[PDB]
Amino acid sequence: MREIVHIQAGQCGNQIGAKFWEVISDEHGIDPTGSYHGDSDLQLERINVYYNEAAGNKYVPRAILVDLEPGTMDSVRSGPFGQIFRPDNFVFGQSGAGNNWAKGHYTEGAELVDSVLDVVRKESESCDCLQGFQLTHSLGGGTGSGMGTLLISKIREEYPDRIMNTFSVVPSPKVSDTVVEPYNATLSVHQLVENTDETYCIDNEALYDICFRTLKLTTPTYGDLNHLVSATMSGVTTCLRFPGQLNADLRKLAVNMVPFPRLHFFMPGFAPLTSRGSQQYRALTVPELTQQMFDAKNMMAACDPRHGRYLTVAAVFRGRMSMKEVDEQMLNVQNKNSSYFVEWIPNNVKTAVCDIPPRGLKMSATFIGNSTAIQELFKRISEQFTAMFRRKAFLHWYTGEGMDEMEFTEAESNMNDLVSEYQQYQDATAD
Amino acid sequence: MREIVHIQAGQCGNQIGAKFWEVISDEHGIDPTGSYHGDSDLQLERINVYYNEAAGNKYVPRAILVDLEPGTMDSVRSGPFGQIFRPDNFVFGQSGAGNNWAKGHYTEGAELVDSVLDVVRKESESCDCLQGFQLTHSLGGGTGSGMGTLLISKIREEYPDRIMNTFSVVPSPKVSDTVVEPYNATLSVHQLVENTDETYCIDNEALYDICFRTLKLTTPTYGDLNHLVSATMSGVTTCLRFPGQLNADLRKLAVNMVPFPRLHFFMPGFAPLTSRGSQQYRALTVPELTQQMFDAKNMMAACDPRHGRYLTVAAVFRGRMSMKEVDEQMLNVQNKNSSYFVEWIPNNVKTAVCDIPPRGLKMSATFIGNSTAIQELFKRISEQFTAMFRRKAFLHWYTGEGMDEMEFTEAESNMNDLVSEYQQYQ
Amino acid sequence: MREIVHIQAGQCGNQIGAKFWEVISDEHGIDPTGSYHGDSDLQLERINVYYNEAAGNKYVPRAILVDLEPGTMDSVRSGPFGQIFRPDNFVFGQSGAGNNWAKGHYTEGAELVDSVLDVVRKESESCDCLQGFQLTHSLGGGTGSGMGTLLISKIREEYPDRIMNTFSVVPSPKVSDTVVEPYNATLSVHQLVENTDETYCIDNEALYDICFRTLKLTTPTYGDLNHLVSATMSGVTTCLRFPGQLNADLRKLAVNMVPFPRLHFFMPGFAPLTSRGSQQYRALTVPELTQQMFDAKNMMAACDPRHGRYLTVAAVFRGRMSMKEVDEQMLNVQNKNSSYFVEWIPNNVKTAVCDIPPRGLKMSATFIGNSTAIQELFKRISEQFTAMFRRKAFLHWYTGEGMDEMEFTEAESNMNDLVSEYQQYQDATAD
Amino acid sequence: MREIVHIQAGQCGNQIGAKFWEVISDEHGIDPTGSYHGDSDLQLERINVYYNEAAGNKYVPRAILVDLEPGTMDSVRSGPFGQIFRPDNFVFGQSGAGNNWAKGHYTEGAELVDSVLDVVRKESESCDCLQGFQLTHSLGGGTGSGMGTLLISKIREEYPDRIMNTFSVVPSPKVSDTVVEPYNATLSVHQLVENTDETYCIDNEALYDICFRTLKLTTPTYGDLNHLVSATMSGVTTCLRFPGQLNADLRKLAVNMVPFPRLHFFMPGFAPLTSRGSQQYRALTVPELTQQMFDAKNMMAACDPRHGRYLTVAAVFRGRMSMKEVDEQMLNVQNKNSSYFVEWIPNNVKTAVCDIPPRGLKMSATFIGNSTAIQELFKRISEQFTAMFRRKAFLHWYTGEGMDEMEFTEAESNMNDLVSEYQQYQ
Ligand SMILES: Nc1nc2c(ncn2[C@@H]2O[C@H](COP(=O)(O)OP(=O)(O)O)[C@@H](O)[C@H]2O)c(=O)[nH]1
Ligand SMILES: Nc1nc2c(ncn2[C@@H]2O[C@H](COP(=O)(O)OP(=O)(O)O)[C@@H](O)[C@H]2O)c(=O)[nH]1
Ligand SMILES: Nc1nc2c(ncn2[C@@H]2O[C@H](COP(=O)(O)OP(=O)(O)O)[C@@H](O)[C@H]2O)c(=O)[nH]1
Ligand SMILES: Nc1nc2c(ncn2[C@@H]2O[C@H](COP(=O)(O)OP(=O)(O)O)[C@@H](O)[C@H]2O)c(=O)[nH]1
Repeated sequence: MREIVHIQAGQCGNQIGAKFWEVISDEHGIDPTGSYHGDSDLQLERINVYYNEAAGNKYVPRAILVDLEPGTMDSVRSGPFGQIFRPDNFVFGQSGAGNNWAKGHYTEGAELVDSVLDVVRKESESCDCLQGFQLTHSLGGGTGSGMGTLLISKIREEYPDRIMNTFSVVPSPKVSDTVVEPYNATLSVHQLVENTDETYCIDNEALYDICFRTLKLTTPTYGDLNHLVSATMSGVTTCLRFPGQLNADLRKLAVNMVPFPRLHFFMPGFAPLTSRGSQQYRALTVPELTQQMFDAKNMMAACDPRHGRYLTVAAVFRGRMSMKEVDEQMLNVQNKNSSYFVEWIPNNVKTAVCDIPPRGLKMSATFIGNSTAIQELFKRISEQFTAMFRRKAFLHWYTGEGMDEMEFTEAESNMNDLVSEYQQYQDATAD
Repeated sequence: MREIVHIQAGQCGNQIGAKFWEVISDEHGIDPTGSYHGDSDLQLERINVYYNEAAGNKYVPRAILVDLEPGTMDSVRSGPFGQIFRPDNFVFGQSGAGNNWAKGHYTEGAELVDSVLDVVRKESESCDCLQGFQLTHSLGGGTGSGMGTLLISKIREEYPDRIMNTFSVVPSPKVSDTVVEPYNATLSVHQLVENTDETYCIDNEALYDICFRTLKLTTPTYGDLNHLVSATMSGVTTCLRFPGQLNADLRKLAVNMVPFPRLHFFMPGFAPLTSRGSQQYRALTVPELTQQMFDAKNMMAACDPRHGRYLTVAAVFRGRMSMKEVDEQMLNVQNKNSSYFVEWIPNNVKTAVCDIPPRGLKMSATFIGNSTAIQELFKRISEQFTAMFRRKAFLHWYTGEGMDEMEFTEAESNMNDLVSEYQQYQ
Repeated sequence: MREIVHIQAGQCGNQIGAKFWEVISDEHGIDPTGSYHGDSDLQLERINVYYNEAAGNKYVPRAILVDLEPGTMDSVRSGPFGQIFRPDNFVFGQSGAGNNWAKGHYTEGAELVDSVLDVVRKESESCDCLQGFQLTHSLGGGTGSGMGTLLISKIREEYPDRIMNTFSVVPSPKVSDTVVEPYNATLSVHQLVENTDETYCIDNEALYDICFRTLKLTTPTYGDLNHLVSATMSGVTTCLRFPGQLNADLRKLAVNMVPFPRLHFFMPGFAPLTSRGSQQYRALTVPELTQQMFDAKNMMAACDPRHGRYLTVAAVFRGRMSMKEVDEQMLNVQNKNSSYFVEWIPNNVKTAVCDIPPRGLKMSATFIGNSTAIQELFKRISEQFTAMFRRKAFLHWYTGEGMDEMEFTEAESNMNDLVSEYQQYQDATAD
Repeated sequence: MREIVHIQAGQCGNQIGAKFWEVISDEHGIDPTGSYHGDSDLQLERINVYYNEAAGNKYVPRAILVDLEPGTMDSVRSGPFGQIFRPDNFVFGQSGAGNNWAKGHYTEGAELVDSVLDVVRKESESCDCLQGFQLTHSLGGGTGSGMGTLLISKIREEYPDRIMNTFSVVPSPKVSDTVVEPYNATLSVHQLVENTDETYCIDNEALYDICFRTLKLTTPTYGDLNHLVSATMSGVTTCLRFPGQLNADLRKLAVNMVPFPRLHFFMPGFAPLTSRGSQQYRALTVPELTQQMFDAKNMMAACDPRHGRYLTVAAVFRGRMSMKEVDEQMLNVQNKNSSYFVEWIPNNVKTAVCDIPPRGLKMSATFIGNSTAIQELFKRISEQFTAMFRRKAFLHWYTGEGMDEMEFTEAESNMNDLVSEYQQYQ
């Protein structure tokens, strides 16, 4: 019924989406060949949310892979679960963006966007009732940032009422993996704040902090980070696929989480997360899930939520639970820690409970927080962008692709307006 | 997907290119006869980046050999891996350069550049998507400097949007191997600063220092210096050939590394480098690679980076690693040694991680630093150029080949303007 | 219901706490793997006093281990019962205090106290009804003294009405194991007298005297001393865990034992204690327990109670007993030896009787005496501190950590005030 | 957790350090090749205190060798356990010290200290938590005295809060091995009393007395004196490596032992020491260890402690023991011999008990005494220094290297002030 078109863009985003499809196919009992070998009847009851049936009991993921270089495409094709994707959906150029937003947004992505949109339209025509779109990409890259923003603009133009969800990997506060990361991030945010319904802020540095501090991993690979991001992704759209005591689709989350049209950048989280050894010392109760969810050191975005206030909070639980216990924990958190929630919104937390827990767990819960502490991320990116743009650092690389400097000025102005709005709404007396 | 055309010009350029192709053929399992005898599918998955497939299960390096004298080409053709190149790509004249930039750029190189460009265009037509070119040459000689700068100008005119990379051997601060090195070096920089995308500064003085202090080599010949240079060359383009956790090809490296169009002169480095005796006493960890990379005594350019400040830094790692450990080491380096980085650029270091280590190593990492300390090289070259030009020393050898004093004055002015810019951003 | 948070600090204190948890797990039938393999139903009826259940019938001790050096932590992890502790509760630095109170209290312990308090808050949130806290440490050391006093101050600030009990190892009268023991002891007492509800004075020298004189041990190890201290610890909180004819929790003992807010330093004791051979010559009757309890040579604090008067006395018995016999013995002791009890307090002895004796015994009894003879300990420590401070002996080691000399003066003044108070209340005519 | 960097400077320092590393490698089961062949998990549980793990199941001692002459280093490298050190840590010059403090401190040591400090910082960066440094050197020579004092000053400036321990061989009261021992000794104490945390006074005279009277050795070479010194060195830091009933690391030892910042010169001792013949006639009990420890004829410093009074006393025991027996013996010693302890410090002796005895022994104990009787050493050194300086004997050899008479006067004044303090507290 309610179907989601997943779009992969860039190395940082498509590389996640591969792990995401691994996890999703594991949840629904679909082996790396597309054949169904599950046990529970509920696995195929809502299988069409992500999977088209391919006339012979093979299920094909409704996914579209976009990049400007075929290397990541070959890597995805050769790896595990690379044989379930439809070969027609691997749309890729030959040049590559080179971490240049202007390039990937105006020349190479502009040449490839027509084929990408043809594939998107073909996937949307095959649907029963299109719920929305799902994009995975990074903000500080090339293909990812520019190509994803271009695709979001195009699709928002074509489908104005569908849901546009993006899981964006944001720049890290300490270590940057791209020398021009501020420009790409600022331009990508300027494009995102105008077209997306909700966007999730994944920060790699926070993911390494979680892997070392909580999971006690000494050698964490990108498999683990992509697995955490994919667990978040699966927890988001769980209510669309399995029944539960309280259902909450993407639109319900968007309504309950976005108070004003521009404040839609969320801090995702996940629980439970334990090391391999500490499993035998932790009982799994709803209070434990609640304690780990509302934890600053558990956020996947490198922004301390204790430095701001929560506008809205989504808490999607999974597994057999008591509604009284979940409601009790939410209310106790709101009452005991009232100094961290926005005053002019009563009942800040949205609650959803599903019946089917993730693979191997008795129960879990996905945290989605809309906190004003994301102004830290935005202000840091704005200050770095100003420091680099004042000297025109590497500005010629973007002006040589036909991009205007006034466009950079407008993007900086929009970023600062978003920062000022986030600051305006926190610490605003409800009187 | 992406393909590279390699052009090697000069005696030094041909030697470094022969060693480079030996190393590259070893990485992809291509024996000296062109046959493939590897053991991993990744070796053939992206082999077309450097190799054209001549039907018959044989691969031919997409390399073009340029020289004004046939001796170096004969030595290259007769040696090991000399039978792997295409015989049509040995484009050489008969006159010789004579370590004269004027000669090699206006008379002999001008007579040979038409055939060289014919070969270049033929090689370019056989690609699916041309990524860019690489020029291996030295700035001290006649064929290298003049011929390579002429070829760079011609190709930049023909291909204005492709990546132009050059691996230039720069004059040494202690002992020159050519009496007229300042003239050739200045006249070559006058073209390189205008036509190239990124230039890697390699100095034989720093290579001898590495081979002696670090590798503990009693008798290092050029077979080892060229091997170090080839290790750098292979580490630069490892993201175009093998998969990894975080990719960064030539275009993205040039984007992250060059803040302003004229400041594109880099200091390459490599780690790990250990002697055979000290090999059993050193644990190979990512912090060790990070410590050896950002080391002044490990730079392949004879310029102390501690006398300047880093604009941008590239750190391409190879082998199974953790993203978190690499990022933590980069952040520790940026924080603890913040006084050597320009304050107007946050997060100077841009990293990349490949999943395939070099042959025989568990892991390694190539350092590419764009430091303002490179202004010392240009200041020394400009001082020597002025000292020689104020007395017209060896000047008739260049004015008798078609040049004039106005061109030398313009080259000196461009060199000094580059110096002034590098000092301005420090 | 009533739960206790045990906190281990320092080598001298954590080293006890290991033996304490061995004994407690033996009493409740919990093997070194956390599994329950007891016999009596009463062992699990009040198991939550010390143990959190870990979702699978494994019980985890509600203990927190604190030190400034990981050596003792590794020793505890590797030894027996080291696998029942939760790995998240091993909070340790890297430097070490070096028997410097100023260091461990102001720099290293100050750096570690935030993590320690986070663990403490997490343990307190999981409780049903927090009764109080329990600290085991030494006064003449580094991590022990300074770190424990800092933790006591922090927790007293956060939880002002909970019970703060500390089992402190005090300096010995003859042999000192630390050259700077007077300074650490004086500063630790200055901090303790202001925040703790009751503190027990364990002296090693008295423990060797008991081991040689009474137990007839020729080669007593710290296993035996820690075992005696742990037997005392278990006898203190027995009424909170097993039923009895007279129940007396920690708060009842604190009320009946501390007449004035500053006089809360107790002299613990234990009975019966016999050698291996003399067991066949001693009948175990309540009069025998009473005779051994009120014995100066049986005190675990190296202070002769015959040199002072008893303000209050606690006598917690264990095992099947006649109430008439216990009351008769208490009354006979008060009447025949009236010259050793404070005149202005009638009925100096508090009586508590539990039904379950310790492991292997038919019955026992724990002595807790609040005698004015502890002024001997305090006056000796004050005189040694004065003798060392007059010459500024090793004072630079503490002033180099940012500590003020006026703070030493204040600590000495408070110590002397405590001595003067103890002397004021004894030999004070009740007329 | 805690880690130590060992620095050995001079011929005497290098010999003692080689023997020390032999003993330490024997304790942790590390064979001369670096491979681990122990039989107890406790050997590897805290092996990182002295050993860096070079990946490959090999351990490398965290030791730095310093000398101004390559002969001693060649002898160390060629001998047994010479292959266990890292080859990069042999930092040596070519000139030689010549038993001249001025030379080794201002010219040759000054030329070498930059490389030595580079190695020191490299070793320090590889630790989790640096506990402190140990310097093994002699006060009579040129490399030892001058180079070690220079290194101590440099490191104290770089690391102001780490534990600086030195194991100094002091001049003998009967026969000097260098004609200018007073000058070097005074100029070295002038730095040691200012920059170190604790200094252990070892005298070869007392070591010969021990080897003859106690061990009944007819022909004791330095292979035995260095073994005694190494036994002391290993007993000092045994609480950092093996668990025990009562721990006391370097920081707590320095806290308990040094009452005033300048009185940090200790008299090390060791027990049990028995000949092979008398071994079958002596029962090994804790009272026997206590009796042999507090014995004037057992002190490794040639100063009779019965002529002074003890400020503080450290007694680190090793092996399975009873806390009560050790405490009773300490109390008996303090009570029966109360006239040798300062009355203004109660409970002078601070003890520590480790659960692992030395190799081959059931139990042992290391004595560390801070006695005011050490003023005899400084009085003798000051008398000899004054007698030589009043006539400018051998003075030109030090003034021709950059020193002046003002510096000698200041060193003499500092020595005499230390003497005056030690007498003041007696
Ligand atoms: N979490 C995660 N982040 C990644 C991964 N690969 C790359 N990144 C991040 O993405 C950024 C690089 O952008 P990238 O997407 O590779 O450039 P693009 O391909 O041109 O869009 C860096 O900051 C990396 O930290 C991955 O597999 N997982
Ligand atoms: N790294 C390296 N440098 C070389 C080699 N051969 C020559 N050079 C350097 O290049 C300079 C000589 O220029 P060269 O290229 O031989 O003159 P050309 O033939 O006219 O280009 C000298 O300064 C040499 O130090 C080589 O094989 N490797
Ligand atoms: N009863 C007992 N006392 C101990 C034990 N270990 C150390 N002590 C005493 O504690 C004092 C040393 O203080 P310590 O706690 O080790 O120093 P810290 O670790 O810095 O706090 C000495 O007086 C010892 O007698 C033990 O296991 N049992
Ligand atoms: N214990 C010990 N003392 C030594 C050894 N070698 C030399 N000494 C003493 O050290 C003094 C010589 O100083 P030395 O260190 O050799 O001079 P340096 O090389 O300039 O530091 C003499 O008084 C010797 O008695 C040794 O192996 N062990």
